[PDB]
Amino acid sequence: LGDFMDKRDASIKEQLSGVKDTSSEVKQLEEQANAVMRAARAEISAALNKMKKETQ
Amino acid sequence: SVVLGVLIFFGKGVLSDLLDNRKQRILN
Repeated sequence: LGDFMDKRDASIKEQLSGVKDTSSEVKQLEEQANAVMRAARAEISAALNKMKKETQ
Repeated sequence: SVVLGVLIFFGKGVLSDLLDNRKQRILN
């Protein structure tokens, strides 16, 4: 029963581990979300501007 | 005697209450 309890404790550990691992995936994913958005915004401003620059 | 009656009552209260908090932690 203590080994059953040992399974239970490792289970709660792994459950909160799954919480935080989903969180790590989400942290990189939202880091990626902001990267594509802001990097896209920067390259787009830069691109239409350089278009404007050389064509001007 | 019934010292142990009232005592087993409140003491298993504290004991199983603490273990109730332990399994409650396993849940929460």
